[PDB]
Amino acid sequence: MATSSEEVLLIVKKVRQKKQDGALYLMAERIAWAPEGKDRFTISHMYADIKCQKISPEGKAKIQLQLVLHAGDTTNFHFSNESTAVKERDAVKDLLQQLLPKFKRKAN
Amino acid sequence: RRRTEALGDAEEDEDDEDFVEVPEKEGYEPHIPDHLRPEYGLEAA
Repeated sequence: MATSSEEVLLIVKKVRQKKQDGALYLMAERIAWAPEGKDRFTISHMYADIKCQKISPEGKAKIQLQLVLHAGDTTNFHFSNESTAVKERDAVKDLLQQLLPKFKRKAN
Repeated sequence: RRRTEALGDAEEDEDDEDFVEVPEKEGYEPHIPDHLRPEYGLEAA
């Protein structure tokens, strides 16, 4: 609870969540986001609570990811890391489509 | 340059629209570019 970090499979840096710079960490059973230099994740979603994901496509001034939950909930993650924005986006993206169904099993 | 310019931000909010739905893979592996298939049918010499 609070300060908890399970096996991180993907480490993405410089990720903005609603005008907040931080980092996105893909974990074995969940996805979490926390501002830079923070031990506590302000955003924590288990793949079992996510319905599908979306990505702000090429062409936008900023490449981002969107997590759509079962109730129509959405968590936006902006890859503010100029170095590997698109690259880290697709890394999180492909790994999500990979880990999402691992827990996602429902009719919604 | 850069810091000598009027480069400042405090309102660069995240786009909440224009996100292309990302489907699941389940049975997929990133792997690596394999083009060394010894099953072409010419491997007889």
